[PDB]
Amino acid sequence: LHRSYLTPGDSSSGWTAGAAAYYVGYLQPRTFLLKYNENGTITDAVDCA
Amino acid sequence: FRSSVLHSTQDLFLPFFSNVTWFHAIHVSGTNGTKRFDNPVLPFNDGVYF
Amino acid sequence: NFNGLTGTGVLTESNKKFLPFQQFGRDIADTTDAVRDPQTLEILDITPCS
Repeated sequence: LHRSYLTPGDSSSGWTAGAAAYYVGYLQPRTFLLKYNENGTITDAVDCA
Repeated sequence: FRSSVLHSTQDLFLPFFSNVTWFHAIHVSGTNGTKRFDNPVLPFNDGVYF
Repeated sequence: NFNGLTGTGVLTESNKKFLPFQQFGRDIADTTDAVRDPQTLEILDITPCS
């Protein structure tokens, strides 16, 4: 979070554009048809639900 | 390893086109002056796409 | 019997550039084909024992 220094005048309202945003989703028991490539990498998936 | 095959697996994956909780967290200099951010505790049901 | 992949077969040289993290190597009909050398990084595809 960096208390460090706040430099009043430029960040008076906290922030305007945005520093970062972390996403937290939740995994669910799902059936995934995985398509493997000739190199062994997954290119696309399909969820039945 | 699997070379150009189709495989079906039953595990815990993130469903497509769902609702993910973007949580913006950073120093927030308040109008009064007290600095805060977005900070609670997020539960870990059985997995997290962080 | 490599790292526990017990089986009989002819171990030949393979063009199976495995993604850098796998080891078992199976098929669609779930047959345990290519296996990576536990010691070195060589991949020998197995075949039926004639």
